[PDB]
Amino acid sequence: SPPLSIMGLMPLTKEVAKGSIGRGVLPAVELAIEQIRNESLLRPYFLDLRLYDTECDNAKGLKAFYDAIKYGPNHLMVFGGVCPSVTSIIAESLQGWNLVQLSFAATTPVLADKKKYPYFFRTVPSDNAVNPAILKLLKHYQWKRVGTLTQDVQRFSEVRNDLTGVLYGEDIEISDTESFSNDPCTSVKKLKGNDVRIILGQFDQNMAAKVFCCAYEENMYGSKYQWIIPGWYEPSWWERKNLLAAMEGYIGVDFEPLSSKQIKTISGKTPQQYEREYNNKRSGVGPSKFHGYAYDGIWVIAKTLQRAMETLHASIQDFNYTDHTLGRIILNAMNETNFFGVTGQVVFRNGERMGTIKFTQFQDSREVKVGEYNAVADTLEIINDTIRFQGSEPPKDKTIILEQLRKISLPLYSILSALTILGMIMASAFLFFNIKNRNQKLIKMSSPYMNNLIILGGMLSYASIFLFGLDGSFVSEKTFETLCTVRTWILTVGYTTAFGAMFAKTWRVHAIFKNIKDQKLLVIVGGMLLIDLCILICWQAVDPLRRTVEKYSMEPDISIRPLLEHCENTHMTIWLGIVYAYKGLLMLFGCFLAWETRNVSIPALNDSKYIGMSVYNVGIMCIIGAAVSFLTRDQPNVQFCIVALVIIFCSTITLCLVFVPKLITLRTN
Amino acid sequence: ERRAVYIGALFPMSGGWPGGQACQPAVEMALEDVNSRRDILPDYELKLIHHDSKCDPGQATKYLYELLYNDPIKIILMPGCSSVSTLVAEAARMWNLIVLSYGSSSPALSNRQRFPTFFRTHPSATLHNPTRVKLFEKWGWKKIATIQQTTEVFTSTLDDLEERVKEAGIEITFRQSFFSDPAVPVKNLKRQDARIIVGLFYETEARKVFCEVYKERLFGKKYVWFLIGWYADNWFKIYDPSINCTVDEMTEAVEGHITTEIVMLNPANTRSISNMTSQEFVEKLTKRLKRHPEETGGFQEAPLAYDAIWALALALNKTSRLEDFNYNNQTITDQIYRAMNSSSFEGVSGHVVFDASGSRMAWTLIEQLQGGSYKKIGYYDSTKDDLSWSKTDKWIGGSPPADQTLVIKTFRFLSQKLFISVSVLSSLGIVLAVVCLSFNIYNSHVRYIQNSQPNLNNLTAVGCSLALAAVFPLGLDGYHIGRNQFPFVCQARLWLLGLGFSLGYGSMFTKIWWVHTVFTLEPWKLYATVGLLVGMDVLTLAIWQIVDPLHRTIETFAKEEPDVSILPQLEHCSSRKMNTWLGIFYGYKGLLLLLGIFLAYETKSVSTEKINDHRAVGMAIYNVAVLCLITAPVTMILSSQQDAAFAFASLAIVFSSYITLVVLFVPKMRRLITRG
Ligand SMILES: *[C@@H]1O[C@H](CO)[C@@H](O)[C@H](O[C@@H]2O[C@H](CO)[C@@H](O)[C@H](O)[C@H]2NC(C)=O)[C@H]1NC(C)=O
Ligand SMILES: *[C@@H]1O[C@H](CO)[C@@H](O[C@@H]2O[C@H](CO)[C@@H](O)[C@H](O)[C@H]2NC(C)=O)[C@H](O)[C@H]1NC(C)=O
Ligand SMILES: C[C@H](NC[C@H](O)CP(=O)(O)Cc1ccccc1)c1ccc(Cl)c(Cl)c1
Ligand SMILES: *[C@@H]1O[C@H](CO)[C@@H](O)[C@H](O)[C@H]1NC(C)=O
Ligand SMILES: *[C@@H]1O[C@H](CO)[C@@H](O)[C@H](O)[C@H]1NC(C)=O
Ligand SMILES: [Mg+2]
Repeated sequence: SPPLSIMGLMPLTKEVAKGSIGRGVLPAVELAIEQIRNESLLRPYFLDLRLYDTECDNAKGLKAFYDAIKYGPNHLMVFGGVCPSVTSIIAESLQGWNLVQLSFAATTPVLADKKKYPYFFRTVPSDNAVNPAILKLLKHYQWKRVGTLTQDVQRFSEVRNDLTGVLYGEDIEISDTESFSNDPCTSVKKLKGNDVRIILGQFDQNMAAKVFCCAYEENMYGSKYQWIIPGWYEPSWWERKNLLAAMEGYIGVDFEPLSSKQIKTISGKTPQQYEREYNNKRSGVGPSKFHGYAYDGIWVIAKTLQRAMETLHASIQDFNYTDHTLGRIILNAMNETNFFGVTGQVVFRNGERMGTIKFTQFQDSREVKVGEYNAVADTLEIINDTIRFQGSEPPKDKTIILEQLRKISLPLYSILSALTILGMIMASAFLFFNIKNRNQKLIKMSSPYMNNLIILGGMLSYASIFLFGLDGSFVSEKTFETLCTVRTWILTVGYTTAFGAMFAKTWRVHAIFKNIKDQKLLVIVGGMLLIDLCILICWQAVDPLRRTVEKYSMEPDISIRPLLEHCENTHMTIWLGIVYAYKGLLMLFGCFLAWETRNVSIPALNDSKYIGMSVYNVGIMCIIGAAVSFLTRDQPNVQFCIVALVIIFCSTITLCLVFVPKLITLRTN
Repeated sequence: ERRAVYIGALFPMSGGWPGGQACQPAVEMALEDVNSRRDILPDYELKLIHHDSKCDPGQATKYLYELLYNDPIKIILMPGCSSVSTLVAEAARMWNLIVLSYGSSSPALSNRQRFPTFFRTHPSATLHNPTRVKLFEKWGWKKIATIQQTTEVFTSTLDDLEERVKEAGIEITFRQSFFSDPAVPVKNLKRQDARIIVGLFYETEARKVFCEVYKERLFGKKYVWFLIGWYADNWFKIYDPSINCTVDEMTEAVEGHITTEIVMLNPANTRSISNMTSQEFVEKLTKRLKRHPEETGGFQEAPLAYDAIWALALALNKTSRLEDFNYNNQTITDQIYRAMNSSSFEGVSGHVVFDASGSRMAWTLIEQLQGGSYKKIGYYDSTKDDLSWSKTDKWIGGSPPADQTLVIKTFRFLSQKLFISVSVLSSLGIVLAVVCLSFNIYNSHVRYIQNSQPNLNNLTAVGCSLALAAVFPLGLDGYHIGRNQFPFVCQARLWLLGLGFSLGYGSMFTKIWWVHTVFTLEPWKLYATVGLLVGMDVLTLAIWQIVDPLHRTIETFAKEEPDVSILPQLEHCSSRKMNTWLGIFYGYKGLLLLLGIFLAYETKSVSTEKINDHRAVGMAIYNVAVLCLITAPVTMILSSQQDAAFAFASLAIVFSSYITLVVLFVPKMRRLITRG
């Protein structure tokens, strides 16, 4: 019968390393042709396939094409082309000879430019079909942040530049982007610094091991990091321990060589029957993962040739290459094909095919399949009980921030507030005892009111300790901003009055020793009080102290950043220095007089020695307190307790040393 | 009869470079002129078969089939463009052919592992870079920046430029690319303040990027732009409906921009092999066109088509043998390769010689824009490192700028007159001190002086004298010292002042101390009290100088302006953590200085023997304390200034010394002189 001829271009030799792709698919073509012939679908005509080698060389490829055009018979189509350097040359020279091409192994995106390559169709999906799957893997698991690593080659840039274009409508946002050529570890470090947990890699076999090693060296792996990389590598490419620990947990992506679904296809078989037929047809020839596409190519070419032969009869053996109408007919016939095949259902959205992508995961020995994403339906399917994580929750692209206050714990605040009452009760008792004996000779000899002033000062100082503690969520936020002022006022007055009296008495003594009475002491104490009153008024009226918050720590699974509050103002160094200097100078002056007058004295005043001891004690106590304050401001709990102890001892030993003898003297006499 | 010889050619007539409108007639004329003469090829005629290609590789392979498998048999193939020459040069290896292209300017065709039978006349685009760097060197530039539209030619060009510039002690800074968005890449130049710029792109990219420039104000006197020259004059006075700027706004943005170029026509009027002059050739082929030579295409490239078909005949004459050429044998082609590899002669374009990679070398030309018109500046021949300037360049600032603003460091000093008077007063002070010491030591046997401690007074005088002397090294800095003899001054200052102050105050305090004590006086005890304080002071000073010495410390404050920036640097003779030492030494002295005043305010009226001058000592102690107290904080707070921190510390010492030495020593003279 009259034959219909077809051209074939593929490597066949053994020196070329890609000859395997031309030897591991011919059995499928033989099977398909045998079936087409037996079924008798082209009644008068039959097919006749012709083989031509290229060696995957630009020159060695053109010469074969040309020789075929000259010697060989009148061809009608071109079938094949695995190497991208020669097929990209041949695909542009078809509008002149009026031919059509069908490639099943070229996965380059350039061939999608339908301005230069209008007569090019293929089945195998391109490498720019992985991103619409990565997208719906991100959405499903609620991820937003990403880190992309690009290698400096056009193969990978051709998709790195297509990824950024599909995320426009979506909400994902590119956080970082690092590129490298030979040294990936600098980029790995620049990424680990940005604190990212999502990585989208694009690199070849070796650079994978390189980046894994340098990431382990950078500690960029664990239950808080996710890996995404290609998955078309060869098994056992790792051909140490540490490396395998940084690799596990990565997801690879490829295209599905052969569907698993069981359904009746157009050849009256099923994907599981054809697999056995093929594995039994080839004995020595090794396996290639492209046969499912050749088998479908044969059937699509037959179907379209028939559908075109139909329209031709209503108007094929002498087709000189100057036939434009026939070429247009065949082209418009190929755009209307849809059926079911071992690989799935075949459709053509502007040459490019709409097929199925598949994910895979590595679990300590090899990659295992997980999910299949079907492009023509936009539906993602996952299987459970096979995917796993390092943690029990889907990691996220962020870190949790916590704000602990460090406030007091109140195991001892109550204890101290209670101990503060002993002093108050003792002071009340002593004041009453002194008020009761206001007529005896002992109470009449010593100063009448100076002791009362001292006791009042002590009680006022005692209140200050109560005011110190309230902080760290004890009171409303609007209260802390109003307690510092009253606190400092109270403490100032309390320290002022008592020491004013304890100093005026020694002054009167020293003056009498060298050369009304009760009035001059009150006057000088009032003046000392006036100084501090004016100072405090000026401050409270100019710039009060406001509550400021400080954050300083990093305690790591959410990170916690603690916060604290400080009642300060900007200009604190001058204020503090002046106040401290003024009080220290007064204390030293008072202390010197007492030492000078240790033995000498004036009659009608029996409390000279004891008041001197009190002055010494108060001076040392205040010095220690002030020193401790500057040293332990970070730790708030210990400072509070030590300051409270200091205040208690200072304000209690004084009274216990002044009144006690005057009391036991009456108790005994 | 003459045995014929055919060749094949592909001429473009439409596309991105229609260079066949004017390169076909030239080669036809060459063929007829070389066939007329009977001195080159006697019995071998030449003929040509030409096809069209439109400068796209889709038609080219179809026509190459139509031209390589149908008789007759061809020998030499001539492709025009750079997108259909690559193809044929890759493919011809299997047919054993030679290719000679007259219009391809791509640096990738210079390889010899893929293209082993390729020759051309149009030089490459890697021939501007030697000129560029030999010109940078001439004007001392070491920091460059560049931007490039996206394409293979420009990428390879910039790569070669980087390789050539990274081998003569120069460094590159920035490389920004684009396709049609020149906004952000030109805006990101000001962010780095780049001034020397080389720009590689087509005309429209220019008319756009330059409006962007004018908007961003990237031009002036500190900006130099390098460009490429084949743009047509008047390329900025043309309407641009896709542009907002105007003509006069842009004509001020492209002022004074260099531009190189390659020259194809012999600028001289010397004759050549064919006995022809450039003027006798231009008009000769202009009498053979349809449109005008300003509206046609590929006119300035014809000389390279003429000067090529002559090389072929020259190298084919030697071989003389050709009627039997099959596409399989590879000996005839090797002979022709050896013949073409040894070419040297003169043509309408000059001396043509092929380098190792097929290409040829030529002279290049330089220009510059001077008022809406280009004005030549010089030529260059990269074969003999030659050059030919003209002394016609121009600059706005009478000279060309440099890569970056240089910073000059300045040093501040004192007035140089406030020091002389203050260093003079010290001499008077020391004279008074010596006079008083002499007056007190002369009389040494009277009871009036035996009562009041003479030794203590003398010690006070010695201390004051040392303090007065210590003032000299305090102002000596800069004009009167270098970087080597600097540390010798600080030690002087310290060891003089910290000695004199204490050596005086020791007596001036211990006297009142023992007085007030007895007021609540063996001579031996008094010496121990004084010696103790000085002994303590030396300990602190020695421990400071041992475990913490002072060498130097510069201070760099704000950089004032004058294209030169000046940053002034100070010079503090300091150390590490001096605040603590100064605080210690100031407090430990303020204690005594504030205690003695009270002690004196106490023993105001007490009377004793050998304690007569106690009131005078009290007055002296009153003045010293106030002066020292005021001066120390002020000096500490004014460490930045240089004049104030000298007055407030040089007056407060001479005043104290004088008021001290003219109080407890004046009455002695006023009395012993009036009473003999
Ligand atoms: C090629 O086949 C595709 C897939 O069916 C088809 O989209 C192209 O045109 C379809 O043509 C229809 C008219 O025949 C039109 O109604 C439809 O809108 C259009 N497809 C889309 C997505 O718009 C076909 N082109 C041809 C046959 O020239
Ligand atoms: C090259 O051309 C020049 C001038 O075009 C020739 O010299 C002219 O030669 C002709 C010969 O017919 C003489 O009659 C004229 O007198 C010459 N003119 C001048 C100005 O010298 C020269 O002979 C040519 N050389 C060749 C043909 O080899
Ligand atoms: C001097 C140079 N010679 C021309 C190359 O020979 C053509 P090319 O293929 O090497 C690069 C190319 C250039 C333009 C358009 C398509 C391609 C030249 C370049 C541009 C122009 Cl506009 C002109 Cl007039 C001349
Ligand atoms: C051509 O070759 C012949 C013989 O070798 C020689 O005499 C003649 O000079 C050559 N022509 C040229 C132009 O060199
Ligand atoms: C011819 O070319 C070869 C390399 O292609 C070179 O070694 C040789 O020097 C060339 N001949 C001459 C005369 O330069
Ligand atoms: Mg020009």
